[PDB]
Amino acid sequence: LHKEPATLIKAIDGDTKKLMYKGQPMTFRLLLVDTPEFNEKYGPEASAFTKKMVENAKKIEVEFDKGQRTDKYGRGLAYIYADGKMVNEALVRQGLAKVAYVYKGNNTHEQLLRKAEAQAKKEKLNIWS
Ligand SMILES: Cc1cn([C@H]2C[C@H](OP(=O)(O)O)[C@@H](COP(=O)(O)O)O2)c(=O)[nH]c1=O
Ligand SMILES: [Ca+2]
Repeated sequence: LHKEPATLIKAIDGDTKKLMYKGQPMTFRLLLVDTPEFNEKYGPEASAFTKKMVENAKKIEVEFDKGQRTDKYGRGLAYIYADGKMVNEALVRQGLAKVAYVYKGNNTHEQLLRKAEAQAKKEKLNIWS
């Protein structure tokens, strides 16, 4: 896989944001995770964690996987990096997302993310508390 440039347009919630990619505005949905909706427990915390991570970053990058690049709602499906740290992994490691929506052939980082989830769970963090 490879990282490609993007810039933040606006934070939306724990697992979606609006980025400019190849010069076009798109909503991206993070691969292999599920944050709580804003109206659910830990939803505001997840939203704030993602927002801080992407707004504070000097460099946002998108990494598509091997399969589908857009979902049925037209959202980009990617791993999103902030100054080289993966947002997807960071949410999982903090107990603010569950590993989820693991579809065959867009699951390159599945094992990395499940390792993070195990650690968050051992620590009883947030969703696992
Ligand atoms: C993360 C992801 C979600 N989706 C679709 C599955 C779910 O369909 P349904 O809307 O029919 O439930 C939805 C969940 O996204 P959200 O968690 O953002 O709601 O997005 C994909 O198709 N591919 C993906 O990789
Ligand atoms: Ca969600």
